[PDB]
Amino acid sequence: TGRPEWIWLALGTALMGLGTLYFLVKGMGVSDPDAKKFYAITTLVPAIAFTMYLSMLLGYGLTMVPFGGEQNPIYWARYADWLFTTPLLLLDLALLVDADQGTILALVGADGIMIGTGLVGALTKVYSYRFVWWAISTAAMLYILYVLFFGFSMRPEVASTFKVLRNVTVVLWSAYPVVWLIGSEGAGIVPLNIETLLFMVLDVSAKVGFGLILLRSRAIFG
Amino acid sequence: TGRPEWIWLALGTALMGLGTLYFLVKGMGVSDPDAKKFYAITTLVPAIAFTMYLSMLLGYGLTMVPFGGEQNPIYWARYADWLFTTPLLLLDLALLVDADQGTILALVGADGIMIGTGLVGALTKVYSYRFVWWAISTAAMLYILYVLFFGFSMRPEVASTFKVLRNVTVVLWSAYPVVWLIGSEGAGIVPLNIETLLFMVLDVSAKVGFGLILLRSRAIFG
Amino acid sequence: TGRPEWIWLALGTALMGLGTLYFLVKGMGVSDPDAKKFYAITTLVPAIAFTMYLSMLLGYGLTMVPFGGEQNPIYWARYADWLFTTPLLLLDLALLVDADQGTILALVGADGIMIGTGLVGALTKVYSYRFVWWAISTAAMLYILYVLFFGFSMRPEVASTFKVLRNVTVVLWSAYPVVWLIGSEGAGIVPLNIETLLFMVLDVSAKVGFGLILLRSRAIFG
Ligand SMILES: *C/C=C(C)/C=C/C=C(C)/C=C/C1=C(C)CCCC1(C)C
Ligand SMILES: *C/C=C(C)/C=C/C=C(C)/C=C/C1=C(C)CCCC1(C)C
Ligand SMILES: *C/C=C(C)/C=C/C=C(C)/C=C/C1=C(C)CCCC1(C)C
Repeated sequence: TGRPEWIWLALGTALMGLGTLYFLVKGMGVSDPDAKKFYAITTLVPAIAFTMYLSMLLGYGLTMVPFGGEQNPIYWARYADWLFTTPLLLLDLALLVDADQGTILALVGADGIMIGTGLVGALTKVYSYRFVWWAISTAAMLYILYVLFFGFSMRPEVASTFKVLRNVTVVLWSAYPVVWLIGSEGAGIVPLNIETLLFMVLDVSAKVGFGLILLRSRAIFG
Repeated sequence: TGRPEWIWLALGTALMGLGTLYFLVKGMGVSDPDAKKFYAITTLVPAIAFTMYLSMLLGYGLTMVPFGGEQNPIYWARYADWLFTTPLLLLDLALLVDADQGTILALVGADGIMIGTGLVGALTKVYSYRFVWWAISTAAMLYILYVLFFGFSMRPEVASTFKVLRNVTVVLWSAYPVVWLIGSEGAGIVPLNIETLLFMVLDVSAKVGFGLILLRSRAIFG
Repeated sequence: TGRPEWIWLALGTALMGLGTLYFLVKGMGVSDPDAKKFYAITTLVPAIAFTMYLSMLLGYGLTMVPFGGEQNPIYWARYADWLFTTPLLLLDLALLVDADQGTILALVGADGIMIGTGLVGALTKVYSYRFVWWAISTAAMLYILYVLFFGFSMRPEVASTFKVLRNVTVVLWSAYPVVWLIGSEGAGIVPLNIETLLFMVLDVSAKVGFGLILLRSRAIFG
């Protein structure tokens, strides 16, 4: 299409589609109820991302937001994705370590706040206020990372896989607020097409990369 | 009103209203926690459907979608209904057979995908792409039906009621993609008023019919 | 700002912000998984309310709804708040008394209905029909209050705290339909700025007041 970022939306669509079918095939067989849990969560994440990448690709998940006196192309479908996929990702971590329900409700709700205030910031028409919402969302993100490091003595295999995915998570998720801040939603330093490339690489790694690590682990079986 | 389909929206409103009050009365009494579960789920389904039928009846759940160069009347409130009532229906089936949580999360999330891509398809302004979303949604539907048949040795009474509702479910839910495809959201072969009649008959059967079968069964008690 | 109600939106923002940080600090320490549950729920409630008060304050959570041939300023962000915070409040009550899951699903779903039909009523452009949605929502509210009084012999300490919060809940929640009815969403008897003051006082009491009562109780510990 006439949108230079179309290629990264097409590649993301394809890669999420392929990871979904890979994980669906892979989880064929599985009878351990525990493993079943991780397969369901982990397959749903890129299936949802597939649909929202495709909706961006076809033009549906894009809207024009006037701010700084200009019509800014905002991809809102990313927040409908993340709204569901980022808690699912947290549930995978949480189940690995047998978290208490209170800690899981803390994580999912901080996550909701993170994404929803990101969305409000994305659609806010007063430029300066966009970054107030960014800050609040970032603070929710930092709470989540805090809990992942300080909020949890288990089978060695659980701990090891949990520690790797936790590290993957902090590194990748921490990049999203930066991208947003310097990209088209924020200061407009980085053009939309490079931004969309950046988010494609992060999303595939955080979903399909993460899930390959998890689902090859015997940490997921009782 | 000046909408010929108004009569089927009024009858659906009434029938869902009546089934809700019937099931509410009926579940009066119930102390078995298990039965309580099925009554809550099963009463909520047509109560939600009541509200969305009424919102269509009064004009609120209808929007104009330009496509094939025309203003197409799309009832979006059906997807707000289904978004909640179709997972609830799946939960009823799932609890009957004591499904593993992983299988329940698979079903609810495939269902979310089904309805949400149905909604995107319903509101898409590029005619051809409407049917890409239809296909993806249908494939989610076929996954759900697959799991209901191949994803689950229990008390004979559970199995029997489970098998009847499962059959009811596959037959009725399978008709929805057809109706959408030949009706006003899709190829426009069947006029909106007949379409609305068709969806009224399916919805009442899938909700109030289904629930009468379930809630008369002693399969719902421990 | 040029909106007279701005001061009560600023004070509500501040008070919800402060209660969130108070409860977050307070729950620092807590290891009892049960207590952890109540802290998560109870801290999330005013954190969510903080974000929606701030979105009203900045103008984002406000839209113009034409009815009775006039552009009525409707704060829709209250329903995005309540959609999540009112079930959370019910979950706090429900967990205190060890409710059956069927009763919890009844409460959360009646609550969803309550808020969602409130939202539909708030955005309905046919004046008379606004109050049909009000009535349906009120009837959901009365079901919830009914269940809180007649739907539940435990540790004396649980019962006592449960009875106080239950009383707090019925009194405060019952005022909301009245405010809506006489205020800008309804009959327009009470100006928007006084209405916004009223909702600020109720919300802070129902969230931050309620939570102070709960989280000082040893009813929350196993
Ligand atoms: C599947 C995609 C994932 C794991 C995406 C994660 C997204 C975030 C961690 C987003 C964070 C943001 C903030 C902390 C600040 C404001 C903007 C956001 C929403 C991009
Ligand atoms: C209470 C109403 C029920 C049980 C409705 C079920 C609706 C479906 C099974 C819808 C399926 C659709 C597709 C598979 C394709 C695209 C359009 C839909 C959403 C009508
Ligand atoms: C945190 C805020 C709380 C506890 C707010 C509760 C709101 C209600 C109980 C709202 C009830 C309403 C009706 C019963 C009728 C129509 C309008 C509503 C949504 C204001």
